Amino acid sequence: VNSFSGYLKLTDNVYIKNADIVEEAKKVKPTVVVNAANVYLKHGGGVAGALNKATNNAMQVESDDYIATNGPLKVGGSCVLSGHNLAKHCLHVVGPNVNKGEDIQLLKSAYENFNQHEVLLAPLLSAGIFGADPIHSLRVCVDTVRTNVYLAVFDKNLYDKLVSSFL
Ligand SMILES: O=C(O)[C@]1(F)CN(c2ncnc3[nH]c4cc(F)ccc4c23)C[C@H]1C1CC1
Repeated sequence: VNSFSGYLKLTDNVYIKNADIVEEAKKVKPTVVVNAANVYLKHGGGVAGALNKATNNAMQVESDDYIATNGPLKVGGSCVLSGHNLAKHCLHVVGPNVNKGEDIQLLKSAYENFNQHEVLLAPLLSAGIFGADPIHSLRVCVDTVRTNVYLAVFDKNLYDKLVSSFL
């Protein structure tokens, strides 16, 4: 039993809710919140900009030190950093950005990072400003992630399309 509330169950291990991931994280304080990161951990907009703003820019300060030490992530890769006031940990995962011409097949590799964590609160990778089809992203999620994932979808219209079209 866990503290996630109001989710629709899609499969044995995947759950979905129309929610603001920032508000959901502040209420649940999950062990892991997933950020929709880029390789530079520059959290300017989308999910990343919202999560960072909610940390009063502490996420960005920590991220800049991480990059200065380690260099950029790989597309499809991840790193674990602090969850600040939102979660114990933040798993920064880089899905391909279609608006940068990155290979959509890397979306599966991105979701494989979730399997290193028993339970996660997450957005749909590569959705939103990353330019992928969220229906495709949900399919890859369900077919790749084996651990327990609670997906927060900000847009109510999109949440209903995702549910209604789910096979
Ligand atoms: O970055 C994008 O465009 C997204 F679509 C946004 N979306 C979200 N998902 C769940 N909660 C969200 N709260 C927010 C608050 C904001 F001010 C802006 C975006 C969100 C948001 C996932 C993200 C996709 C991986 C690309």
